[PDB]
Amino acid sequence: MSTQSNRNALVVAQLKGDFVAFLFVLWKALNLPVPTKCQIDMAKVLANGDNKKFILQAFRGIGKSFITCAFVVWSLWRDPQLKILIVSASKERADANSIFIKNIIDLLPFLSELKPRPGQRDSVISFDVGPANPDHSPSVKSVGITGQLTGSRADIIIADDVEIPSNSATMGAREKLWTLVQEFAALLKPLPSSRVIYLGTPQTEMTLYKELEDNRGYTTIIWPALYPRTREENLYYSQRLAMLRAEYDENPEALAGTPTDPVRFDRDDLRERELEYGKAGFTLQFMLNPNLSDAEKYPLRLRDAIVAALDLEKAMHYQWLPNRQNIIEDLPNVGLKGDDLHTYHDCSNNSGQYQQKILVIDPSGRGKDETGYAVLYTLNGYIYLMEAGGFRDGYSDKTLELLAKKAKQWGVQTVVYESNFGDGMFGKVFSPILLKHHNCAMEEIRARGMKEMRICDTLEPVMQTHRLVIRDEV
Amino acid sequence: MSTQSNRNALVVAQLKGDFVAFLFVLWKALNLPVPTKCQIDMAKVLANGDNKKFILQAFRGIGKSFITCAFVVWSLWRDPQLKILIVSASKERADANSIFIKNIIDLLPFLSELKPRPGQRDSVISFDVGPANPDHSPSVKSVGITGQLTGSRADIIIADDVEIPSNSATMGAREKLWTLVQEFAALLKPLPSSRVIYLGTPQTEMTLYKELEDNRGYTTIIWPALYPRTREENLYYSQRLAMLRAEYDENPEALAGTPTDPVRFDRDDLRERELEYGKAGFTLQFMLNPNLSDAEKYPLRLRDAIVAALDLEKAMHYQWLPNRQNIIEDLPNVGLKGDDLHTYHDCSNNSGQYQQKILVIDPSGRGKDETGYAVLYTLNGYIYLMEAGGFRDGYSDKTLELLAKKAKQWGVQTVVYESNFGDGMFGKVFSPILLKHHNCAMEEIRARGMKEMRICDTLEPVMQTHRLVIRDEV
Repeated sequence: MSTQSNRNALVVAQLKGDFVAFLFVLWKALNLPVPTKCQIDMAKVLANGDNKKFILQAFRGIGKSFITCAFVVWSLWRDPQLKILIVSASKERADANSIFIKNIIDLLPFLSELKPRPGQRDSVISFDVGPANPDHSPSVKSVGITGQLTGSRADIIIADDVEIPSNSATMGAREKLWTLVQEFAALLKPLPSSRVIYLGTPQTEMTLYKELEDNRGYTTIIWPALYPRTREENLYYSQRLAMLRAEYDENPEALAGTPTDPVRFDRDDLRERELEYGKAGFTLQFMLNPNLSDAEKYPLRLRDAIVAALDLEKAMHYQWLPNRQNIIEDLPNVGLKGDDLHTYHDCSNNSGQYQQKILVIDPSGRGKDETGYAVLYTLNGYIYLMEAGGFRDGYSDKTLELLAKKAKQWGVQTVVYESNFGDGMFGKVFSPILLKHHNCAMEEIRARGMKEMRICDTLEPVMQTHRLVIRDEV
Repeated sequence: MSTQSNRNALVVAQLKGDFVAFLFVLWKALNLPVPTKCQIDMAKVLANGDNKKFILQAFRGIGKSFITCAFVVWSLWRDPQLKILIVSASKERADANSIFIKNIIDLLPFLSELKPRPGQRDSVISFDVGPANPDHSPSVKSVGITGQLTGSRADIIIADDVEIPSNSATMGAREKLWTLVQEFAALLKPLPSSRVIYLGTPQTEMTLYKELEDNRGYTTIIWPALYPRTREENLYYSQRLAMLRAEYDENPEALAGTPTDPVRFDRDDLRERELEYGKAGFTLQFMLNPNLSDAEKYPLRLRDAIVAALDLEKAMHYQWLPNRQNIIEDLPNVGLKGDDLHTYHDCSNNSGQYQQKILVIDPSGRGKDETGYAVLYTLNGYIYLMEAGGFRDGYSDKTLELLAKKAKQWGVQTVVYESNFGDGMFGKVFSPILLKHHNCAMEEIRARGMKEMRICDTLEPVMQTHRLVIRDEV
């Protein structure tokens, strides 16, 4: 039984965390820690099974340390007779983190508890020093670069409040070899958990903004905000209000302090994917649309190559079809179809086709959503309209498969580049207005309350398509 | 037992040499010869398992004969009922060599000792004459060309003090057929050990300089110097000083005599790979580098092909990125990145990429060292930055595999040619200054004490790449 249970905890962190990690209460004695949805999400994200490198952009006044401690415990307690854990922090701050990890360890049952060799010996700063084997060492990040290089067979690095470590660039550079091509690859094959976990609240457009952006440009992990603490979701009268805790917290303080403390927003910038510095320069071309939702910016020309992207409307929002002049070095948007009048799942393929045909048999890349897959078939070369210029990443998927997060991520990342470096020129008014509100929805981007992102999202498909080798001359 | 031990000695020369080769001392009787690290290295290098043709550039006052004798013994004693051994030498000198080989043979136990048919009979100059079968014949090299041609079923040729044999060109030409395409190939298949071993101290830029250079241009074998005699490493007070033996030896004589006797340096030349005759003509273009370590000599031009080589810094030294204009018949160096500020294993790939992209999507050949393999991945077409112009010799190795000595050897050899024949033009000041000190580190080249070779070593990658067929139009 013991072997099965130990192994169970070993590869199911959530179960281990919910069952064995305790706090010792004064009224109820040793009780189970009541994990929160954000903490549970964070535990899953930090595991050998999933990735290796994780970065959290969290707000302040979230009991993050409670989870970080449970993870670090779980790591050392279930390591394959191996592994050194070190943290980078300017304080005593890293000592506080390991204290909590020790608070977790000390409450474990015998069978899950490895024997303790060292434990804050000499009033440090360290547990399980020397072979035993796993260890956790609290370190100042200000010293290390020294801490990173000096470590012998490092397995995990946790970096507390990474955004508030001054002169981090050298310490960060020291980290690169430890993770990036890389003893990390070699240790991961051995099943060496560890790994790099960074968690902290933002601090302007410093080094961390670069870390978060590079991560978010590729993935959408991870960020929780004041709302993650569900106790705040109930007012003084003990009724759910999703509203007053925020009002009360805004008062007895400041709005500038509330974004600083409970929002994890970066200072010197809005959320928007496209910088306002660029959204201000963007001019449009006003045009009167057809009976359908077509806006013609520049008419089709013979011997010009066009590309079309289509983000169909599942139900809420609109169908968005951009047509982009691909001929020259600078891609211009020459025509857009924007409509929510399509009550029929059914008459769009023909309507879209005449614009695709109008633009020199324009190849089209359709977002494969419920309606998408759909419209795919009707305008397929084989399905109904026999249109031979429908782009597909596979034969099962007659367009852009939206499975796996990455396509949208890099599609947004390439979007940003294309629009900002002025490789792609947008003419549609409603286009740029959607960009105005297509901002951070950590860990991705979306349209804020009461706005649509249909136009922007179908340009995201173009952005993703932009990366593709086949696109390098459709 | 005897069969196993005999066979053991047969294919483990070091073991045979350490266990059975003796000297007979006056105070301790028959004792084992105490092999030295240089002698051990030399024994390994002369074996059927390894090569066939070996050349040693040794200093004088090294007991080389002690090893040469042990090898020649081992050859004849463990030949497959075969093999004639002859040496080329102007003396009685070759007679002295075989005397020592006889001194080794005579001390062997019965089971390792083959029966002696002839043994200095008629006051020669020969042992084991006629079928028996193996034999060793002391010969003057001055006569042979006669000695080489006249031999019947020669198996090994050892050439004593090859650098001091006058009118060797004819004797050398006689040797060519015996080794080079070649009865040697045919005898090696039979398991015929032998083979050609040349050992001697240098004597200016004669025929031997050509032999050593041709060998060193391809391989890095073999050379030991006064320091190989570890007794010299301890002073009068019997304390290790790695310093005074050399001082004492420089005194009671001359510095010109010490390079002549204990250094194995060639007279009419410095160590440098590039001749000073060429290093004097080399002009540079002074430029102010970027925030990074980029020096731009000539800006990128449309429709010009560029090549980039990158030797990453493991820890000590610098990261070196040359960019070479490959368009014309004469390759010019148009830009160099030289930095040791990269504390991050981690931000280099992006920085390098912008220069590669700046130079018309410049393909790059990265040295696969710990950091290399690394930077490889991040700028890989698949790994992180998705750069599609990263040269690789394999799919596992995303650049220049530094395994096996040969790449560096021929890379240096091609370097030398490119720079001297003026096919490659170097503009960087620090480039040519590194060449100034990139000299003989037998059997290769490196940077002498307190100098860097990062810039030169990354040009070596270009030189090796220069040979590659794929390079003949990247």
